Amino acid sequence: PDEWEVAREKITMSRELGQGSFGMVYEGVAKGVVKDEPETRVAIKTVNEAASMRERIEFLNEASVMKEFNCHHVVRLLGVVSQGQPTLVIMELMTRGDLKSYLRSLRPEMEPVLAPPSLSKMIQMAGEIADGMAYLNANKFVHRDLAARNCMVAEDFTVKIGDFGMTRDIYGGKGLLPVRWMSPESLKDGVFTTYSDVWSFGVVLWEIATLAEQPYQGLSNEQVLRFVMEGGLLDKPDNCPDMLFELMRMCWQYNPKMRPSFLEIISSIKEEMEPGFREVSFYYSEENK
Ligand SMILES: COc1cc2c(nc1OC)c(-c1cc3c(Cl)ccnc3[nH]1)cn2C
Repeated sequence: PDEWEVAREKITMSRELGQGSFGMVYEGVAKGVVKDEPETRVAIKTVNEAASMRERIEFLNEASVMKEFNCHHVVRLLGVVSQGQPTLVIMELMTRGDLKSYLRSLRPEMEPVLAPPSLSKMIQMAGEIADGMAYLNANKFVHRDLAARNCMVAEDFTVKIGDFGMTRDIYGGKGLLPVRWMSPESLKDGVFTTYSDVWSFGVVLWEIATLAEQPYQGLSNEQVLRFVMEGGLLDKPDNCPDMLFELMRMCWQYNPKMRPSFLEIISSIKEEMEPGFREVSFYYSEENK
């Protein structure tokens, strides 16, 4: 505890956003949580009164992890409020919701105001996710669960990595395993490396290219388990840019050592990102330069 903690009176909840894992996430304003900013619009993660514990510790610790992180492409944590009423945490507001939800919305099936992404807007999207992964791995971190559902999208369309439920250190489990996003080795030996995160990135890229469709439709997790351990692979989406699919296949090399690194992935596309990347991105930063 200590330090990150901030006054409960400095956080006022405006309206509700949506039910979250632990509790209904809200949107509000925080007093003095950002330099040069009197007030800041934020997202309030709360927990239900139900789990008076045996989880409230789990909650605050997932946020404790975020403390270590500080990147443009990784949702920023702007304070926690442990000791007190509803144990909550406040962080950088991502008005547009998770990438999976945002992508689902672009599909015509649910008629609009935004057209599907463009091969360009997809690279920018891939590259942003990758920068954040590149940074996470750089600080000796593994996500273990990288998927569209755990990426947030900001009003200005910036995509960042905003969920660290399974994110542990390179060094029970109430809930299903992200079978469909898991590498072969992860599925086989319970192994998790930066390399597996990459394998998952690939799946994320597939999600983008199919607008967050279900990976391996028809197959059950078990079947996926098998299928993938035998070298199985998802097909090339309909109308997928040759470029994008190539990047997928690269992330799915069976051999964990043959797959590219996040830094490597960024470099293969840096020439196609949007100008402003060169500044804000961790990649071109001096903390890796
Ligand atoms: C109704 O469903 C939802 C709609 C949402 C959000 N969440 C929902 O469900 C949880 C968020 C959102 C969640 C969140 C978090 Cl956890 C941390 C930081 N920023 C965040 N923004 C924005 N919209 C529009």
